[PDB]
Amino acid sequence: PESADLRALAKHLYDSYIKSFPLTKAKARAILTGKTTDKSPFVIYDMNSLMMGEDKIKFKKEVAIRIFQGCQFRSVEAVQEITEYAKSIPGFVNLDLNDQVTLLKYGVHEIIYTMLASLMNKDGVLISEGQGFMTREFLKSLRKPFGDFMEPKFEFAVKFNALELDDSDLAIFIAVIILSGDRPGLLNVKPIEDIQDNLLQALELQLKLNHPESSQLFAKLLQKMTDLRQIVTEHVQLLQVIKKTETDMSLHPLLQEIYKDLY
Amino acid sequence: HKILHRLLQE
Ligand SMILES: *c1ccc([N+](=O)[O-])cc1C(=O)Nc1ccccc1OCc1ccccc1
Repeated sequence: PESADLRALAKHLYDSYIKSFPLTKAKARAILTGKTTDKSPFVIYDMNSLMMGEDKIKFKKEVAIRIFQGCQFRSVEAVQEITEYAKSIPGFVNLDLNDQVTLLKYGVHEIIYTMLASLMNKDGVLISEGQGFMTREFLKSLRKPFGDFMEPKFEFAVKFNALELDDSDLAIFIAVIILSGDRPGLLNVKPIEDIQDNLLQALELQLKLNHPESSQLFAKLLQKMTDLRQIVTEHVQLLQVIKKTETDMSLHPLLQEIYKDLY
Repeated sequence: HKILHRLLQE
């Protein structure tokens, strides 16, 4: 039936996700549980470890400032990656380019949180494409306002990872977030919602098939989607604060584009 | 929104 078309949309989206995003949830878990004949990552738990492990850090000033800069570098690349994936969602590019922009602008932080969760466990986060592991206790222990920047993302991820979604689920879930017809300032809501409807059905079918064990994973996952909005509001604000209070720190242009007229 | 515009046009 239509199931066939929905299945095919899921597989298109999975493949596009695989191309768009460098580190899959699958690999990240493998790393995180040592289930790989590949040396574990360089654990960064204090200032010493960070010094010893700054050679390993991906980045191309005090510690807290430097960590946030490294965290900011990777954020920009995530937006480049989410943007590429968005382009591949059937009929996203056919939308009005002003809406394409609106969707992404509100979408990315919700998806960044989603992505981070793939890279997190209760105690820390994978960094530098799984080559480093920065601890939660360490990030928490940073001076304010920086110490409380990642902790909300950790808090969401322990809850979100309980759902044990895989990459194939995540691909569709991400698409659903991007194509939200209820974003402030959309010019033409109707074709957005038409795609989202296809996507949501694709998602429901994926979740039923991939997890017959778990019923109302779909309902549970939709409830997370609504939390994540208000969780992203806190993050937006804390950044606007950090922009003003920390004069030494330059914030990346692309990032700034996304904080303009956000809440 | 130039960067975003540009990322979208590539
Ligand atoms: C970190 C700092 C600032 C911002 N920001 O200004 O929006 C974002 C991030 C961030 O979201 N980082 C991030 C997002 C998605 C995937 C990976 C990410 O980096 C995690 C990280 C890297 C290096 C040090 C600490 C955390």
